[PDB]
Amino acid sequence: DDNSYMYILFVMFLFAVTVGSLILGYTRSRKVDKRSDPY
Amino acid sequence: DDNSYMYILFVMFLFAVTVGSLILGYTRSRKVDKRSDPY
Amino acid sequence: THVQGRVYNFLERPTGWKCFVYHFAVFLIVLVCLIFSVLSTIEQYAALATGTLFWMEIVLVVFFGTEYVVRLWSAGCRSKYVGLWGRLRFARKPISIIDLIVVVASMVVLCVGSKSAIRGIRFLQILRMLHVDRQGGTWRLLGSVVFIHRQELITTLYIGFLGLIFSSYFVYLAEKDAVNESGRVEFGSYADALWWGVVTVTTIGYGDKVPQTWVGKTIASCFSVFAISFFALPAGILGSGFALKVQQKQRQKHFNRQIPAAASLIQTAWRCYAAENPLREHHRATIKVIRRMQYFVAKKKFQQARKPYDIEQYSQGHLNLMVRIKELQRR
Amino acid sequence: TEEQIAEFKEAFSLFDKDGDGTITTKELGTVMRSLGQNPTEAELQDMINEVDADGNGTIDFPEFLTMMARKMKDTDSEEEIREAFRVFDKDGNGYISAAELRHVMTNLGEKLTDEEVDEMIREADIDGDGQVNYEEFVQMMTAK
Amino acid sequence: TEEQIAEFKEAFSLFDKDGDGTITTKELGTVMRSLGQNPTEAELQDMINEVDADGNGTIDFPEFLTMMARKMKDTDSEEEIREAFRVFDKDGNGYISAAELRHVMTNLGEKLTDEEVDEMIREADIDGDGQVNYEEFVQMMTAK
Ligand SMILES: [Ca+2]
Ligand SMILES: [Ca+2]
Ligand SMILES: [Ca+2]
Ligand SMILES: [Ca+2]
Repeated sequence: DDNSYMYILFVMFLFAVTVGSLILGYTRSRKVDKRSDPY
Repeated sequence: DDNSYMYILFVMFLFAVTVGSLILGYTRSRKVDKRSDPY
Repeated sequence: THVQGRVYNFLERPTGWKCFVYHFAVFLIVLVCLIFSVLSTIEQYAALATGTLFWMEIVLVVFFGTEYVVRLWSAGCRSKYVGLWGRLRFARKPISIIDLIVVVASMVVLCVGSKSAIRGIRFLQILRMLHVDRQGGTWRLLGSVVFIHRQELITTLYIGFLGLIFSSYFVYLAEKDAVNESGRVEFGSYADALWWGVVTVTTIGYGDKVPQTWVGKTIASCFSVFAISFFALPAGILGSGFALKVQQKQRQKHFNRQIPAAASLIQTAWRCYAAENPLREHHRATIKVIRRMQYFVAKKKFQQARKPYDIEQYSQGHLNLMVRIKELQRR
Repeated sequence: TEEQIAEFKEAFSLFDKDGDGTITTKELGTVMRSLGQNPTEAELQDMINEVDADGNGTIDFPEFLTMMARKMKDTDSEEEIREAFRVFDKDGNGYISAAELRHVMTNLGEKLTDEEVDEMIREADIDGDGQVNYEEFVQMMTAK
Repeated sequence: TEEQIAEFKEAFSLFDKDGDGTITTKELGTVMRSLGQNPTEAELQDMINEVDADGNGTIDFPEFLTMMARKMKDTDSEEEIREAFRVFDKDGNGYISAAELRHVMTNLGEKLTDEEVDEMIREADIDGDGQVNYEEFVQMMTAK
């Protein structure tokens, strides 16, 4: 295990990019009104 | 073969979930009239 | 009431360029912590995980132990639950049942280890990835696309599991007593032949178990093609099902935009007709300016509520049909 | 049209509280607030963004006259209001009941007063039934 | 309408066998059974679910009068019956033959008697041909 920190860092960093994109999508969301659509 | 019962149990249990879903779908079905649709 | 509701909108269903920072940064701290935790098992980088990591874990559970109570106290700004007895159904929300398990179980494990102990911190440090993705907006997509497509998924899993149960028994009958090139027997039991079935039905092909007798290779060929198809099916099924549900949210999200701009035109056109009757005279001399002024803004908003559609070239079945009725209607 | 093209310019520069040829969009946010509106600056900058077709913000009526010279009653703006009923139409025919029209009148967009929305559907429900038809309304909006 | 708004209330509370202001949905399952219907309780609870717009089950005619005050002959319920022919239409034009109309009349939904369905298509097939047109029927249903 010479450079074995690299694998952990890389997989965790891809997961971080994906989760960060999810959070940007939810924050940059527009409204949170639950039941106001068909009325 | 120390914990080798686990593999058999798990595969057979996934098959059981699938077949049980099939049976629920066929029972929770509504009607069984064979030839009454286009008349 | 202002403060509690503000704190709710901030910690749950959050919005605004700074809420992003807060939440994603808590998540990045969780990620650094889990990275150091998984590097504490390399046996050569284990010196990096000293006791300051443990105290950075106890200040982390100190932070979450008041974070949960802040989100509990800021829950009474909801019509679904009020007070203290109503707020128990706020703690039926499974992200909160996950979060409570995380904070209390990690606190309990940290208490007994401070008076296999450090190993329990890894699971309750992996679990803190799930609780910062709020609103459950990802699992609600998958749990509905699977439910819409329940028939085809149940069908192909039943056919694939039947082919796996059947044809990974004929291999065991063809390979019950046959040795490897290195002196061991591969298909010793049925479970070995079924490990093989799952592995070769999902096209992994590790290579620990290959059937050696020439009867078993034929069965492996047949079952290979005729069940690799039925196990590769749900990728295409859910691939259509995910791209068809987001397009069914970008219909109703545009239809939620169209309605207040189809209200702001009619409610303003009635205002523009009501110029007869709302010194009381020169005050009415000014309102005729504004009722014609904002009406054009509402007119621009209504034409911006229908002309930008979304995949915006979806008029390609009804190109001339929207005009060929209206010009007939004018005659 | 010859009798209105003179005294309208007295009300045109009336918002600037001076004699300059200015529509005074910066002072319109004080004039409408004095009238009792008090909007935000975002909607205030949106007013002359489409009202004044020149583009400056204060004008010697190139489009302040053309805002007056747009009657909003001919067949170029009579179908666009008729499409606003069609967003609310269910099961065709312009079914819109007095209860549903009161539901959509006091809730969405820029809301009316109750003394306005209570009598708005009065002349459109002369038969007293549960269908305020759009053609009976745009005939009242034909002189709008 | 002034001559019918009084004696109708004698038949309105006639199902309860008393003088109370009650539509008597619990007693309607005995009254209609005495008339010769005998429905299930599921369809009986479905009757006042849409008949009585109040929601209790027994009423002093808010909607029992409005059930009478719904003539089912104007252009709000004349296209919905005209859509029921369109589910049976093949190759357009309202082709529906007397044999096909008798086939669909005695088989599906809530069936008529043979003495009713035998003479139902009689006035809609005055020409004697194989096309009972829907417009010749809704003109007979124009007074319905
Ligand atoms: Ca100026
Ligand atoms: Ca300008
Ligand atoms: Ca009663
Ligand atoms: Ca009632």
